[PDB]
Amino acid sequence: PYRYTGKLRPHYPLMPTRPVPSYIQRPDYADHPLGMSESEQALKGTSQIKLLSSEDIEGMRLVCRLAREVLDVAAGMIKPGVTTEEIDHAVHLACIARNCYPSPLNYYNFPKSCCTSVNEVICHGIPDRRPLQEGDIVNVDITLYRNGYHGDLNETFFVGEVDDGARKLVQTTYECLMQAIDAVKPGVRYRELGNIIQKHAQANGFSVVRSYCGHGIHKLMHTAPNVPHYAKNKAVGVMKSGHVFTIEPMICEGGWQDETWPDGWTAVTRDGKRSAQFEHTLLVTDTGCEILTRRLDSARPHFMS
Ligand SMILES: CO[C@@H]1C(=O)CC[C@@](C)(O)[C@@]1(O)[C@@]1(C)O[C@@H]1CC=C(C)C
Ligand SMILES: [Co+2]
Ligand SMILES: [Co+2]
Ligand SMILES: [Co+2]
Ligand SMILES: [K+]
Repeated sequence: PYRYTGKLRPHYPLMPTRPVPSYIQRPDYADHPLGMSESEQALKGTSQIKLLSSEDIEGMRLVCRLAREVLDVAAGMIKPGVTTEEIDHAVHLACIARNCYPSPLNYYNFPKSCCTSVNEVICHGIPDRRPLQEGDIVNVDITLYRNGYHGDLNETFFVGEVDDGARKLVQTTYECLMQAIDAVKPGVRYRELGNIIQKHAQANGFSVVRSYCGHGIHKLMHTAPNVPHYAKNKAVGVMKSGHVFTIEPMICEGGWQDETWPDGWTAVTRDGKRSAQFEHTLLVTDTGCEILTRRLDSARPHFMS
C-alpha cells in the first residue's frame, strides 16, 4: 500500500481527457498509444547540442512568448477554492486559442495539459479535483508546441496568505534561478550553474532536487544538454551562441530526496516538506542570453505582486 509522504492526496476521478481540435498541429507522441515520440527515440543517447538556425530562433521566440501568455492566464486564476483541474481546463483552452498544442497532453500518456505542483510536490503534479487551500504554494508548469517547437516555463504562486517559510522558500528559489541565468553566456560549462544554485539554496537552509534537471528544448521537449541544479555535477558541455535550454531549479525546505506517486508522474519530497520551482527557456547569444519566456508587461514574477 502506497504511504503518502505528506498531507496531499490525489483527488479522483479526473474529468474525461480534453480533446484538441484537429486543425492544431500535433507533436508525434500525441497519437502514439503509449505517448512515445519517434523523433525523441531517433535522437535518444545524443550529447550533441543543436545550434539553432535563425528560423529555429524565430520558432522558439514565438512558442516561448505564447507559453508565457498561457502561464499568465493560469497566474490570474490562483486563489483559495479553485481546483488544479479548473486551472488546467483554462490552460487547455488558452493553448488552443493561440493555435498551440499543450505539450504535456499524452506525453508518455500524461493525462492533462499542464503540471500543477502543490506544497510537497516537486514537479509533474497532475491537475485534479483538489481545491487550492489558503496557505498553499503551487507551481504551474506550462509547455506549448507550435509549428514544430516546444517552449517551457513555470512559476510558483502563493494561495492567499502564506507563512514566512513559504515566502523564504519561493523567494530563494526565484533568486537561485536569476543567479543561474545571470551567469549564462558563451564559454560557461553547463555544470557550473548547479554550483551557483546550490550555493544560494544551502546559504538559506534549503536543499536542491537531484532527480530532475534543466534540459535542451526545441523540436523535442527535452534533449541535450542535461542541466543539473546541484553542485559538483558531471553535466557535459559548454554554452555557445545558438544553444537553447531551460534552467528550472527545484528547491526543498527539508531533504533533497524525491519519490514518485503510483500515478507514475507526481514527484514528492520523501520527507513531505515543501518544494518550489521557477523555470525559463534561455537562448545563448554571442554575448549573454535571451530569456525567451520572460514576462513582457512586468519586471517581476507573479508571486511579488
Ligand atoms: C529532462 O526532463 C525534465 C526534467 O528533469 C525537469 C522536469 C520535466 C517535467 O520538464 C522533465 O522531467 C520532463 C521533460 O521529462 C518530463 C516530461 C514532461 C512533461 C510535461 C510531462
Ligand atoms: Co517545465
Ligand atoms: Co523544463
Ligand atoms: Co522523454
Ligand atoms: K511545490
